[PDB]
Amino acid sequence: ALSEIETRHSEIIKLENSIRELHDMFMDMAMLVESQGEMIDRIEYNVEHAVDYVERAVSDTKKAVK
Amino acid sequence: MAGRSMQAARCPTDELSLSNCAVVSEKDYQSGQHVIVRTSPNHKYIFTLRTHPSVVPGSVAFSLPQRKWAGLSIGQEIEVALYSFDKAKQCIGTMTIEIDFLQKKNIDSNPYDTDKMAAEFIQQFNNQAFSVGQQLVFSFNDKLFGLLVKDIEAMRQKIEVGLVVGNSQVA
Amino acid sequence: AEAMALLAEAERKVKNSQSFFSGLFGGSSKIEEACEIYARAANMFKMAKNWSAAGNAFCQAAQLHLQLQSKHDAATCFVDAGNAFKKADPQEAINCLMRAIEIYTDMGRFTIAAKHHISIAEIYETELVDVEKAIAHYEQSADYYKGEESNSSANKCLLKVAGYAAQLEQYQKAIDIYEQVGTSAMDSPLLKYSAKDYFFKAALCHFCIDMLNAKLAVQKYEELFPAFSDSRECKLMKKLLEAHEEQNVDSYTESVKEYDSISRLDQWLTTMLLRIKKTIQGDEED
Amino acid sequence: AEAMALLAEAERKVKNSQSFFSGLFGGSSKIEEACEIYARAANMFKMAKNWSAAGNAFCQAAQLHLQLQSKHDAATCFVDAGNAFKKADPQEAINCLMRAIEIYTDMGRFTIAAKHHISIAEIYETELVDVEKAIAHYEQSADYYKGEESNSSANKCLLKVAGYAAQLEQYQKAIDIYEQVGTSAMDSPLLKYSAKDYFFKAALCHFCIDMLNAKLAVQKYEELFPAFSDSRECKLMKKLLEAHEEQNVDSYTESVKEYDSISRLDQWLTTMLLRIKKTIQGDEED
Amino acid sequence: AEAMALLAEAERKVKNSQSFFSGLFGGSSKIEEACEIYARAANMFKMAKNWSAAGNAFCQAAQLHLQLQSKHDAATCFVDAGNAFKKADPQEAINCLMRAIEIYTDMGRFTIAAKHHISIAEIYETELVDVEKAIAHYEQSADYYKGEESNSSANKCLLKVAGYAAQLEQYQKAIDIYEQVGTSAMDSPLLKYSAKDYFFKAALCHFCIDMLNAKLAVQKYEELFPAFSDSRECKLMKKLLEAHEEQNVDSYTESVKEYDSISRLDQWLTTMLLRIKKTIQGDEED
Amino acid sequence: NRRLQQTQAQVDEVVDIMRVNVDKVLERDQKLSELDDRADALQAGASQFETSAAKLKRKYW
Amino acid sequence: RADQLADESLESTRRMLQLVEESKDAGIRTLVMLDEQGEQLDRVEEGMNHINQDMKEAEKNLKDLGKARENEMDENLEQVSGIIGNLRHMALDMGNEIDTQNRQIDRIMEKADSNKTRIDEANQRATKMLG
Repeated sequence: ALSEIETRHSEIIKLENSIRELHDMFMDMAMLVESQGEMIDRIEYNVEHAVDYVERAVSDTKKAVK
Repeated sequence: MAGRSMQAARCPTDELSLSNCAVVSEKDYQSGQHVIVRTSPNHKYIFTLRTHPSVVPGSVAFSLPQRKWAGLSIGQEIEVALYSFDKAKQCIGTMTIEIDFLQKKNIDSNPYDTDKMAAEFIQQFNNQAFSVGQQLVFSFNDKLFGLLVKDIEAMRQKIEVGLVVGNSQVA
Repeated sequence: AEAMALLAEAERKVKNSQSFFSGLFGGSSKIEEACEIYARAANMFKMAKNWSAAGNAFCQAAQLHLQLQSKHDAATCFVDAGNAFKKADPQEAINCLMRAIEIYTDMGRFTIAAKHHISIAEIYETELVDVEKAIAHYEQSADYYKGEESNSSANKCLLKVAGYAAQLEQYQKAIDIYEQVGTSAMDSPLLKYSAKDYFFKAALCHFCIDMLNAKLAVQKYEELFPAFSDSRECKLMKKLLEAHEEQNVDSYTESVKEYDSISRLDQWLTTMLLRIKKTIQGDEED
Repeated sequence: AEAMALLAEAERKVKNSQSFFSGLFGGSSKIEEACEIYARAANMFKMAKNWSAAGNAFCQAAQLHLQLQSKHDAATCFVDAGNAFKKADPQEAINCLMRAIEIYTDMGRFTIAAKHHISIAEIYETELVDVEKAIAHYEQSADYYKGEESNSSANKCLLKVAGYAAQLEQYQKAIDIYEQVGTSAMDSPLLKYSAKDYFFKAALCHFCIDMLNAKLAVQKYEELFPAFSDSRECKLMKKLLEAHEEQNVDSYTESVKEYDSISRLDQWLTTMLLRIKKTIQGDEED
Repeated sequence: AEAMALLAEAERKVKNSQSFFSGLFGGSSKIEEACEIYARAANMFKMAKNWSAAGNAFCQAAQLHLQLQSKHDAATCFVDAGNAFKKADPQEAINCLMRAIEIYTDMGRFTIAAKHHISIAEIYETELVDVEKAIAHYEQSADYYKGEESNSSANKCLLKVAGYAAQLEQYQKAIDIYEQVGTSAMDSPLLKYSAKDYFFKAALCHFCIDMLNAKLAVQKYEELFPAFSDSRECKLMKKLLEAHEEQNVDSYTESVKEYDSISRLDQWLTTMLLRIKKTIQGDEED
Repeated sequence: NRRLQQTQAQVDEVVDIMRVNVDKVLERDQKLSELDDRADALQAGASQFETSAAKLKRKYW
Repeated sequence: RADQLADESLESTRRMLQLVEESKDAGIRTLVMLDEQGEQLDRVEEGMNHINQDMKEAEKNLKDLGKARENEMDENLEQVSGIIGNLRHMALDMGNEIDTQNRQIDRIMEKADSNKTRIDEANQRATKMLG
């Protein structure tokens, strides 16, 4: 009927549009989350290890009073 | 009178489902008394009681139709209270009802004499309470229908709820 | 070097000193030394994938660690033991974890107690197949999460509880959970999308009701057809509610077939839909 | 196990010892023990689901900790107390948090002070309905966040401020906040897409102006006909500005009906939209 | 607790003791006492939002901490000073941070050194507008990240380097940086995703070459038509390369108008695209 | 047909979901960024305690 | 143009899949980590708690020692729809993992600080009794 076929296209593109950008976000996302993933790999390291430094201190102090 | 908390349940058998009566326990009420189900301070419904062993003490069982009219729920808590009718000005003398095939599976065009319908309706739903806009099922010649009260008159004073007696004229 | 040697030395020292050997201070330094030994052994056992030996060894070190007087570190050791046994050959995976929570809980550490509590209920189902004992945990744990205002985790657990509650015939007890987790989900515009599935589950779970327990729950559900997310929720439901109120085990069984197109049905839905499918058949010619 | 026994011993130990008990030193070591007692009690009071008892118990351990000089861990205890009363039945949920912040703040701990500060304004609004104080907190807190350069966080709070500022008739003061949060969110391409809603809210908020402002702000906004997201911002606004300048309460309430399809209206929008819809009629029948 | 008073007493104790004051032992703690004082001062300075003074206060406690032998907690103070001045109204934000990195660097803490290094290059640009030094920092910083295995962050900085390098005429050096960051991105099939835009930027950057550096860069790009991410990188480029090789400042200016639909053109792209739009006319009129 | 003009919002709604997803994650970055400067700096002081506690061991033990 | 749009946009619907599918891939890496990290922080939190304990003892010791084209175009939408549901799945897992950890960061930051003080005080009393 033309009118519906043209109006159709109009709504389809307006749809196509909004889509492409939402995809743009994930791209930046995978780049952010990963950039943060490396910022935590060192944390886990500095943490469970700090437990060793403190554990060695609390131990020496105890054997320094008994 | 005062009232008592109850619990909505399901209709025991089909027999009690073709009488349009709130099935209860013999250890609570007796077949013949009338009550008023309270679900909200703005919604009051009146039903007819009919004891049955299957029923558990402290609960009233309703049929699918009724439960699709009063808007109850098997599990919720309702407040049932004894209600007494004034047969002096509440007895139904002329009640109009809207009838239509309940099941769309059994739809025919055969003729159904109303005079015979009003004779069997009063012989099965006698001494019971009906309200304007109430829904229920009618069993006539092994054929199920969907009734719907439209207007109720006394033996003229239009009443919202009445008590179908023996000499009740239905249209 | 070898664990078999360490276990031996550890044993010959894990003995409460008495008499002269005890002296003025028997000290818990011995029991602790043995704990370190067994830990060192259990680890190399975890190397040769002996697991069984690793786990039981950790149980040893942890058990002694209790005789040491340090419930905390011990508890986490029990966790290590659970981690071994879990992905191992023998069992005890359930024991160690219970022995861990009994410590975290009494110690006043619910935050972590729930962390392992969910792991527990997660194993007692996918393994022991003890739903009745799994749900109890998913629930108590959710109570802890809800106690730590951790709404998120709490809901993660509640979903499990109700999810498996409907499988154990507990339909009403399921819908109640869905109603609660549903109300405490709208206050957060970051759950709006998920709030659908909740209403779908709750409207599906039927405690043999014949009324509009669902026909009312579908109304409470604010929807507008051209929303879609919602189409994957009540649409079908409405069509199911009509097929049940008319004892038609053909309109319902067809609707499940069509809906299984736009949105696949998971094992949960399959099992329940079949139960509802039977509630129709046994009801027609009855 | 027995909280009712622990509380008792708790007070029986929290007291500056004397006579032979004091000897030469006495205080810290004792009072701390009591703090641990009350914490142990409050915990089981939490599992017991008493809450009230748990909360007041934490208040006890908390207050006591101060008598030992340890504002830090103390304040964190007050946090536990607040969490208790919060998910409890009595009040005090607000007091505990005030006692927490008075400590974190003066201690130079603004990073955490803001953390509980927002929690505070959140309770003071969702419960106490004390918006006038809530805004004061959401704001000061945002200032702290903005100090740590924690942009996003500060914006979260600002959004709260403005959002609840338009509800309290403060329309102009709201648009200003949207302007600030809008100018400090453009340099980052991770907030571009979002800067829209800000302009939409700011353009909606009307201090009963009788001209541009909104027609000027919609202009300040950068949009392109091929824009996707922008369709969910000014595109609607323009049509609304025209339905307002022409006092046509038929074109406004219509366009909002259409927009309620492509982008559903949240509670906020609805409230303000209806307010504008009334201002139109209030200019027609005048 | 007067601020300027604390600033006075702090000075009263920050000095090598002598006479009867020195007594038997020195005062390695006196200097520390003073540090704590100035900290107490900067506290209330940050209270009244007088930041400036707070910052200048932290500079004092920090400088003093060095005169005590404690580079660690000292440098952290320099950070507090930087955060203060930064959020404050005066400058100094640059000095404190430089004085912070020299410490995190000499000590052995490059992770954090780079963490403040990027903040630095970011301020030396958005504020002081000193790109010639900002790039130097963005780069050295990316080097440190690239040595902490921290790949991503390294690239985060590299993008800044090349990004602002092409906006300074350093077009070639830019494409080279994009090549490096492009090669060190394919090793991770989890980055395959962003490795496009790099090719787009690199192909856009032109050092006024007469050959097909771009037609070659777009060729090196592995793309498949059905691909989606890719259609947002080279596809446009090819068309732009043809519009340039045909001195047609219309097809290029219209293709950039079309692509602006499917993919919004950020600031960067815009500026550069215009530079190419002028190279076309300039070649037409050369 | 209508599905096209309809489904259009089926994503515009998600475009908002991610809008928050992108922000949520970024909000954690700063919370972990500061925690990275206070946690690592924390153990840094622990190093001073490890050295101090080690020496108190070679004198009183 | 009419056909160059009913098909080109149709290719966009087909592409609309990989667009919302590549998003899942990007979401997986995120979730997979958010989960991996979630467990990590659990052992990480233990550090703030482990130190919280020892320090209390360490402090005490230092104190004791110190003194049909449209038919398909309609189907593709259904495809996007089926995937939109997925976007909700990740959106929730990502959400519930974010909120659960943010509050975790709070506890971490708290204890971490609380212990930092004990270290400083102890470091000021120990450094003097050096050597």
